[PDB]
Amino acid sequence: QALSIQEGENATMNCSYKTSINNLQWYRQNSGRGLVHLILIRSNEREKHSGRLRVTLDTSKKSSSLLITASRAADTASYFCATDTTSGTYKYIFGT
Amino acid sequence: TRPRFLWQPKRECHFFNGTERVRFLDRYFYNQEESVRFDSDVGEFRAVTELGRPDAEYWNSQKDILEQARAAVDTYCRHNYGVVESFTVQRRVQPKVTVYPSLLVCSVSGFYPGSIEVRWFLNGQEEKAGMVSTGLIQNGDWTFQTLVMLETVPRSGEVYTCQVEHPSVTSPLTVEWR
Amino acid sequence: ENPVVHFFKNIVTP
Amino acid sequence: KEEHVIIQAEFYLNPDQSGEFMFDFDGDEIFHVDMAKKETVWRLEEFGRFASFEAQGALANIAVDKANLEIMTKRSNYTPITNVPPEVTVLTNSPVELREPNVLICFIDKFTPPVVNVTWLRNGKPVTTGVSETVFLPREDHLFRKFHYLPFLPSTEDVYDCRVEHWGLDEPLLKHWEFDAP
Amino acid sequence: GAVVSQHPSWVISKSGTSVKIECRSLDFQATTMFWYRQFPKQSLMLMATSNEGSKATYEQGVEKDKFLINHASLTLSTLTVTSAHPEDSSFYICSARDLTSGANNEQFFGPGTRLTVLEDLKNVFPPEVAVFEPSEAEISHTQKATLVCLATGFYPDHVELSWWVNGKEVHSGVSTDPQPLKEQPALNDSRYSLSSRLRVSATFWQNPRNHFRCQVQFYGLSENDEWTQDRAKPVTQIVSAEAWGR
Ligand SMILES: *[C@@]1(O)O[C@H](CO)[C@@H](O)[C@H](O)[C@H]1NC(C)=O
Repeated sequence: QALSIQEGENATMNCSYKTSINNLQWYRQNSGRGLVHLILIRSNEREKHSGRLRVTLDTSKKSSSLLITASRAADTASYFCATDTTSGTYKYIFGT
Repeated sequence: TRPRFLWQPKRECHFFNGTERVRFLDRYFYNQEESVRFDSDVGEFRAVTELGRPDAEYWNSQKDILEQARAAVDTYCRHNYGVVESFTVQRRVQPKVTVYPSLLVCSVSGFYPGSIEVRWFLNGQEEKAGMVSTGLIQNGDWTFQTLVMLETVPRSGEVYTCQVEHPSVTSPLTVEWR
Repeated sequence: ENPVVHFFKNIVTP
Repeated sequence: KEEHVIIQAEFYLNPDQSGEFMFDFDGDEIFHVDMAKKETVWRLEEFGRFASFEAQGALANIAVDKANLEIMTKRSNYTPITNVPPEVTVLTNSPVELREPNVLICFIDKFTPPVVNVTWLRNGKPVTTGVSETVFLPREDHLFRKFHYLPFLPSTEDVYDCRVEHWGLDEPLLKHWEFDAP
Repeated sequence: GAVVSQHPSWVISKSGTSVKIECRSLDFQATTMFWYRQFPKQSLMLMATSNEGSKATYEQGVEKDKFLINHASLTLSTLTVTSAHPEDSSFYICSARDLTSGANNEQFFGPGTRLTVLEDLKNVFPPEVAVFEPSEAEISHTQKATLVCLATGFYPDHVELSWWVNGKEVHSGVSTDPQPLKEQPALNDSRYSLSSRLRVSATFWQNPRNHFRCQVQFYGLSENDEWTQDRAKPVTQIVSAEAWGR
């Protein structure tokens, strides 16, 4: 139930979404935050850089997952992803 | 009467059996010639001529410019098609059929889609030879028109009938003449 | 409301 | 059954500094933006109740077309575009019948560059009001296609002419139409 | 490029007013923007979409009436909540699609805004901060000196606490408490308290000039906000506490 690491452990955040995606955005957070623009995963798979970060998009089960190869004090948070539904408007609705 | 230079880009998504097999295709044209392009099945830009090489190289160098051009077939084509099927892929407008003499002329007008079949029947039985068509003709207003002409000896008692087969109508349309 | 037709963003040439 | 093609066909043109951004569905315009009014204009009014498309993005997408255009003009050692003449032809919306509203169609096809001059003449006199046209509809071989419309009541009294002029046409091309058709 | 600015970051309006937030843009053009209303945990929620190009605006889920969006710039937008209530107190962040992204929808969220719509202005009060010199014990045992700050009695929780050592401000070594320990928490309207330590040392924590002053910025009630209470007006002032080296 905790991110035990001041160096290493695995971030395992399964962020889901409802409507079919086009673009996938990653935003983890502190309090009263603007963002955490990690990286963008668009319909495909595997793009996750800068270590504790790991973007795994799987349209099959409508869900992503951001893993951190190296926790820290700063990497503890409240994280969630936002997605734009396809053949819709440009609106983005975050998940959990 | 002064020279003109022309940049003609063309992003053409190709759908087959709906969205089951799409194919992006970014294509650029200096004046009327293709210089550099991008085939969604070739997974990366390619120059068709010299003028595009540099363009081909620099794009192939930037991850973005490739991570995008590839993501086309899903985040652009599948997308748009999803937005316009409703009113294009499914558009259907019935043919207005008319027959008047000259040589017999059967005119089909204002229909959509362009798929169509026009047959002539002479006294109950299709005449398979002696017909001159004009081919499909777009009008630029989302409706084609075509004329089929039958060459014959309009003898008394005879009844000619134009038969028009078109997705717009459930059972073929037919107008008789005389 | 109303679904929007996306346009392929133009990229700069060398 | 359902094998389709949607096209985003835009273009910039020096030294006229004009350009267009338009979508094509199996050869019919879905909509386009006018660098002139900065308003997107659907071909079939209705379509605009089913889909949205902010104009800028096109204009925006055009700027880059100029930029790139220039960049390619030089890279090409300033070679100019070879003119190709239009191939005019006159059509009628439907078969013409006296006193029955109809529509003359001037069909400007297979040309380039995308610049022309069309003029409707009802007995030598040119018509200025009520006419309409398409943008520069894209062809498969990359030339251009255009449509000019002039609604009218068919009659034998008067006749019409479409006058297309192009930088590949030595003398203005002139087409005739008179209550009748091949 | 990308940048975002929601003018009133911390705004206070009586339970019943009109607080207007201004989502602006940097050097990009925003034909369309969005307003998300988040709270403590629940994932950022989309309130409405606003887009110039006369096209009205599309309020989401059901939230329908009040809170009027006026997008006119293609640069700016504006979210004027109407009337007011102590249930509409949440975080308000806004994005703004870069009109040229085209496909690959590219949006850029703003800093945010916490609307403090208290039921009565009688609940506010700012805080005063004061420095604290290091122990002669720490400066010896570790050769390091943890100077500690703290503030006393503010509301709303609006503070940009800065550590300006020897003149200019430095942010290498600070630590500010995440959540406040409201004076009397078990009690509803308790003010808030926040502490921060500034361990720097380098044989300077106790040296010649060294002037370091703890700092606190407080977002005070709007000028056009009602104030009848006798106690001075809780304006948006900056309280500071200084300390020297020994
Ligand atoms: C049209 O462009 O054709 C001419 C040849 O380029 C041009 O000079 C003129 O602007 C237009 N013609 C007319 C009659 O307006």
